[PDB]
Amino acid sequence: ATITQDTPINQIFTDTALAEKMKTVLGKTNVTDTVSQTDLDQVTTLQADRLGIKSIDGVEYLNNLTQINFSNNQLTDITPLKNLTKLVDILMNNNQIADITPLANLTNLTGLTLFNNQITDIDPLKNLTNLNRLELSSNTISDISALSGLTSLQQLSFGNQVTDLKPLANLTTLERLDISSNKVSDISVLAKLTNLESLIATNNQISDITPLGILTNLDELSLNGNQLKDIGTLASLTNLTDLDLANNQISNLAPLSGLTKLTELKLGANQISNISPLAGLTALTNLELNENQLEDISPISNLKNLTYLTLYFNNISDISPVSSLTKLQRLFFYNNKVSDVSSLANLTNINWLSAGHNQISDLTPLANLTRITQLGLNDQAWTNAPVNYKANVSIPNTVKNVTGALIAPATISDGGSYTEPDITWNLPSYTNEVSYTFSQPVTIGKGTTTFSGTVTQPLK
Amino acid sequence: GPLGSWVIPPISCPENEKGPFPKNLVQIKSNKDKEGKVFYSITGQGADTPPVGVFIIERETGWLKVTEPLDRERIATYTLFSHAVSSNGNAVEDPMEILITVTD
Ligand SMILES: [Ca+2]
Ligand SMILES: [Ca+2]
Ligand SMILES: [Cl-]
Ligand SMILES: [Cl-]
Ligand SMILES: [Cl-]
Repeated sequence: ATITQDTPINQIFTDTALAEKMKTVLGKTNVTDTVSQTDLDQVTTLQADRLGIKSIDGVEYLNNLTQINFSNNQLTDITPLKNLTKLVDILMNNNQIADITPLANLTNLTGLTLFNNQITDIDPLKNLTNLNRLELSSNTISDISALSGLTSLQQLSFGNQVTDLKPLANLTTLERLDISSNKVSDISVLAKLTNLESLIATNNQISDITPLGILTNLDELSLNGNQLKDIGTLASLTNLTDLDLANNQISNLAPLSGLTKLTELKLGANQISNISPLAGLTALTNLELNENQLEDISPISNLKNLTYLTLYFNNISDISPVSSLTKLQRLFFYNNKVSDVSSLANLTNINWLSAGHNQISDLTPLANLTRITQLGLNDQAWTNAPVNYKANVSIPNTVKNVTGALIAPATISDGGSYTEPDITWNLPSYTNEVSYTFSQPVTIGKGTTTFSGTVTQPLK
Repeated sequence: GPLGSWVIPPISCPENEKGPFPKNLVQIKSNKDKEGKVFYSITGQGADTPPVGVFIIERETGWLKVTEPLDRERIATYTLFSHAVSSNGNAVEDPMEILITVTD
């Protein structure tokens, strides 16, 4: 492809957006300005991402291009790439591309980014054997046999309908693999990828991770959202620093005890009741333990570097083990059984405090946590010890705001009444319990919430 | 208050990262997912205004991802908003402002 005499730019590049861009690249003032093949031959790279381009008609004339970025456009047909064989890097994510046949003879490509398109057939990739980076996630690929001869691949991502990973067997140069959101259950082929440093495989149907045993260069592993229980194999992976095992069925954490390089550990939504194995993981900065079976969290006090900790949806009554963790900035324990928050006064760096659906009655210990920017104290509940029935039974209100003032009840059951500090009833007949509610907006530092709850008072 | 049932860690991305892209940064979550499916989106410069799509979020999982290598000396910080909606289109949280800091 060569233009023969001087040609308007906007007769070479028919797409309106692309001709404007090329006018700039070629240093012309109007898109009707003339250029010759001389001029087009000088263009060796092109950053034309995010420009609303629908057609790349005309790029075939840019014979000397080595690097292009057409990502974030509206491309469908990419036929004009077919003979640009000096291309070494293509960035073309976030388009509407379905047919990549035009890439089949671009054998000098080392980088091809094609994620978030509508690709199903990657057969045209099979002879692109110099590829070291290939991104193909957010597509609808089911069959990766075309990848089997890409033995220089270092970084690789694909999706979203793949079951069979057998084609990866000879890709032993692989260092970083992302197979998230496919249909994968069998990762036995991954055993052959001994140079793997990072494996991201979230949201599959993996239950057997024994293939990971000899992948000892792994430093990042994500298996969020699979069907793991037995994680014994992980004790081999002593170079791990970032491990995500959330949304699984794990209970025994002993295999993690020696992974002392770990700085991030996600274990939310599992079956954990014993966190003694984590007590030696003192480099941890982020730990997620939400949606487990925890009561005794005393071994968390060892984790002095934590800045982010989740504990929401467990059965925790004693929060005081976190009170040692002075670097903490965000702490989440919604839906537990905590009443005494006094130990939290020691968390002087805290910015997010999420403590709804506990048994918190008294905010005074929190009063000096003025770095707070987000706060949650909604929907506390507790049941007082029984008191003796009397027709005129009365109890003190115990709900205290951060200022120390009692919060007047919002509602009181059975027509009862408040005169600070006492709630008083007038019961004609015996009743099994009475109750009251409170609801009070409050701000500590900059964080704002409604401190609310329901207090139940059983009567003897 | 604004916290609502958001659960979000601080977000930091080194510049000049290696692929494959898109790369997970953090998983944004609302605990409102305990009473029905929640669908996530983001807005702001770098998400839905220029430069569009540097940051994206997977609408069903809440995974916030970066789609390309960053350059701290070009733009060191981005301000995004996370949104959470029900199947029926209704907001189940107030938009949360998220700082993304680009590091060394
Ligand atoms: Ca959850
Ligand atoms: Ca830089
Ligand atoms: Cl350019
Ligand atoms: Cl989780
Ligand atoms: Cl909360």
